[PDB]
Amino acid sequence: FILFCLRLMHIFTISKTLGPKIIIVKRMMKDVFFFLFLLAVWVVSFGVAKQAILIHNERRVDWLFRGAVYHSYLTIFGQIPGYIDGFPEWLTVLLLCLYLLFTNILLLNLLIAMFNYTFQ
Amino acid sequence: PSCLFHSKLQKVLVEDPERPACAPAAPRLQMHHVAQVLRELLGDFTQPLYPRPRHNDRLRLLLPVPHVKLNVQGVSLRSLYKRSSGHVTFTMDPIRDLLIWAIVQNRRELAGIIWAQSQDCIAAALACSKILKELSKEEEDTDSSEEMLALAEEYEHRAIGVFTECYRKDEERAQKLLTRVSEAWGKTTCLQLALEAKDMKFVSHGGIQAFLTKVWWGQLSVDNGLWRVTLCMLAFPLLLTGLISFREKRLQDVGTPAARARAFFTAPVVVFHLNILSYFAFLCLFAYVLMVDFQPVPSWCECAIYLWLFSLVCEEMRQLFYDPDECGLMKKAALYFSDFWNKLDVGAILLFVAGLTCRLIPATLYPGRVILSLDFILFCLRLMHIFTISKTLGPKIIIVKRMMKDVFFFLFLLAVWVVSFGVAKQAILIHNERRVDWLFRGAVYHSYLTIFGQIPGYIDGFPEWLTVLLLCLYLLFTNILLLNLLIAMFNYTFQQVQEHTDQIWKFQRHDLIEEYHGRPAAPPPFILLSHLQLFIKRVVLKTPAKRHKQLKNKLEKNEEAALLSWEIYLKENYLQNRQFQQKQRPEQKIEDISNKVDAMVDLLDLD
Amino acid sequence: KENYLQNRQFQQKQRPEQKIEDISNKVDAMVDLLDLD
Amino acid sequence: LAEEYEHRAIGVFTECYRKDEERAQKLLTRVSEAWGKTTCLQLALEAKDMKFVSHGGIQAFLTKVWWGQLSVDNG
Amino acid sequence: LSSSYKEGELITIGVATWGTVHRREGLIHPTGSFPAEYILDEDGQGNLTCLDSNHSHFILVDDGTHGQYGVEIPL
Repeated sequence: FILFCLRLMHIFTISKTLGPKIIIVKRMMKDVFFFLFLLAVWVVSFGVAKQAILIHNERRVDWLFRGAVYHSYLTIFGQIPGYIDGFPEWLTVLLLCLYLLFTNILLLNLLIAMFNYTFQ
Repeated sequence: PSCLFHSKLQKVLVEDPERPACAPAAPRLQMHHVAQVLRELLGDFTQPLYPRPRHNDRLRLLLPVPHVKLNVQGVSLRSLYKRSSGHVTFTMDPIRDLLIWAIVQNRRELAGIIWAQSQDCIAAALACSKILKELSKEEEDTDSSEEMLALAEEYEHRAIGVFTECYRKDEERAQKLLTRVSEAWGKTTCLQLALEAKDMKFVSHGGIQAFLTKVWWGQLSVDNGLWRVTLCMLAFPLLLTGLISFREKRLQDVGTPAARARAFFTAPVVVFHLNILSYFAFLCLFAYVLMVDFQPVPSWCECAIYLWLFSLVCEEMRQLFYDPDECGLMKKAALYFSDFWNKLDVGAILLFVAGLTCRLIPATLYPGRVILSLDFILFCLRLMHIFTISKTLGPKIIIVKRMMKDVFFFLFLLAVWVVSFGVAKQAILIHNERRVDWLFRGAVYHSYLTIFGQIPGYIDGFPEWLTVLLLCLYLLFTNILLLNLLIAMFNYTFQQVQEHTDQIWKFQRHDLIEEYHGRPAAPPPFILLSHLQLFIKRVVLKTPAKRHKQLKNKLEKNEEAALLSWEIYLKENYLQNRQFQQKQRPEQKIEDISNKVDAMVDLLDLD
Repeated sequence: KENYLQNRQFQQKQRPEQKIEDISNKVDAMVDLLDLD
Repeated sequence: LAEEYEHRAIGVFTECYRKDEERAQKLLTRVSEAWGKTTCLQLALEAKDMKFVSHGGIQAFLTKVWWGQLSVDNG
Repeated sequence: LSSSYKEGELITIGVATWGTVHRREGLIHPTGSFPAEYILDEDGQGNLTCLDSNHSHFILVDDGTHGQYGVEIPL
């Protein structure tokens, strides 16, 4: 359904404000994979470290993987189980600030520079 | 007399004075003194341009030292001892000898004339750039260190032009000329001689990075994709199919699949790939022994970590014996101490030592469960270090290398902004959830969680109007002033040094290639054997003369003459363009008219 | 101070625009020099 | 003309500061009996002097009086 | 020299009689003398004369005489 959506995006090389705008993401295409491989590794690097100190016990068949890895990306965009994720409270503050210091500052705003400058 | 080089040469004659060092006498300046000061001006390279040893030990000729029969700290082969040596005919670099003498005196106009008649043009220009850069750094405090640096950059551009002219025609011989040694300069092959001048512009020009991408990707190709070689990496049968492109393959030199597999593995690209895979799997192995294998005893999967730390720490000992000075053991460790990433590696080793003592002691498992978790990311910083590789990440991670101290700057800044209202959030509202080290939770830990989504609205929410007021106030300075203003000082500073950051990554690229070229293709699981291979060799051998796996391409007389004669013809061809470039410049053409009109005022007074 | 006055005085003459002054007033010395026949 | 004289003073100060900065800094803070003293650093502030105070040795002397007797190299 | 190693050179060929050469004794070689060295000297110039050091090609006509002048014009 989305492999056909890529084809449906192909035929939108039409609009005056989108054609020269989608030609930009045509420059983005291999760097799409570049940043996907980059950001997945940043996410996993602390998705492994999140469940280490705290003693998590929710495990099943192909659902221990859920509470181990799937809940790491959900804690990025809003779904943070504060009643589960939160003695090591001081370090939990320390590392949570450390990840977002390199992602929301170094990996979010520095993309704008190599987006806008390469756009120009 | 006012030059810095003369003052330096007025000190070497005194550091090695007549009585204690140059035992007969040394009040006369002679060529060994200038060779010694030039070697200090140069790096840790071979013997400099003039003869040091007993044949021409030019330090101690004022007292009646014995003639030919002496051959020790005196004259051996030369004709007579007449308070001189004789005719040391030309020392095989008569032009470079004047070039160095003109450069050290900072004679800008004179040095260019001598440089035109040079034989080894590129090496001489690169050496002049280095000596000018390092002489500018020592001392005059103004007005000539700037001028010396400007002349060094001028000679840098002068060498870049000659190299571009030579590289445009038949790049294959240009690359071979790049890595050759030069007997007339104390070899210092051009690529090696360039690095110590730090040479921002020369290393970033075209064919230099082409040769760097040629030695890397050693024998396979420069066209194959990165994503297509990794599949043949893991699937060993998949090497033998018709998917990847070798250089042996087009010449159909595949007479032994093991041989072409050796040619595949010897390339630095696959050594780097296998090392990065081993280092990526070692972290998974370490994660394995913390979730399930939390035992107070060395288990089945525990001595692997001990042998892994034994193997990786011995790489540094190998590098200590790689290319040292044969007298300085502590003076070589200084440059290791000068690299803060090496300090990070040794600190990660020290943190492992500090955590292992808690791992073996059964009464401190809980402290060992929280002191080794940070090591998993202290090693992640090192794993980030080795990703100064990608074309779109290398010059991009060099940007966060500028960010590093400002990372701490903004961390200290943003933590204080967070705490400033984390204290004020729990003040007005009457919170009653308190425990031991968990009142701290509901007091401070819930303040940072209310920033990125975890807001207990049923707990955080009479003072509802002020709760709206202050919550809007914090995000007015953070999400507007502390989020979008970073973009300005990110993007503008990105545009500021982007040219510098591009060429810095170009300059830093050779360092990765240098480390991984002179190294066997054995896995780090199998480097344990090679760590002993040179030790059992020294059971039979006694002197360090095993091999020289450096670039260091030595050339024969028949090809050296066939290449230097080619370069000289191109050097004069390059001199055509710049000489024509100067006359084609519109500003210079204003000189031509101005002095021609001045020939008219004196021509029309003859009446 | 006099050493600094050397550079700016030399800077003014080295400016390409000022050198257009030098040629322009020198050619104006040629129109009056060749009417003596 | 005020800005022209500002650049004129900046040039003289740069020429004097390039050679033997130690005496240049001492010249910067001296009083002048011929002008109702108004030492140069103090006399500069009331003109608001955007360009003169931002040139090199001025901020070097400011970083010299601050960090009074210790150094300018320590972190 | 002023062309600064320009492509092509103005070729010049010189023709002189073989009899009136100062140091032709070193020029005679029974075998093929592709290597050779001729040193000019303006001191021992009797009835003879030296050669030029700028001509690209030389032709030496001989007629058996020694001090004869004009044995090259007809050739």
